[PDB]
Amino acid sequence: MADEKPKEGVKTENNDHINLKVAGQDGSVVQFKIKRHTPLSKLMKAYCERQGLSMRQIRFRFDGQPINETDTPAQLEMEDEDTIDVFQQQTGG
Repeated sequence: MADEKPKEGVKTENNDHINLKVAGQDGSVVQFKIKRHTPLSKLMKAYCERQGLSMRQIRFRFDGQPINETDTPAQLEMEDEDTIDVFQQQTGG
């Protein structure tokens, strides 16, 4: 209900929104629906929060290059239903 649509009457998002999927070392993949101009950081942090991972423990990577919260999906010119590579950067103690 309100978790997907506001109390407003006429509203729509025909914007260019793409689906991004992220794959971890475990083989666990999560799918997200965000806008091309929307920071992927949202889905990235959402991934670790739901998966039980830390940003200091893992890292996202696309097009071979590492992803940051300062990166947007439109910069990498990625398409919907593409896959993100996550790896464990756990080093310390």
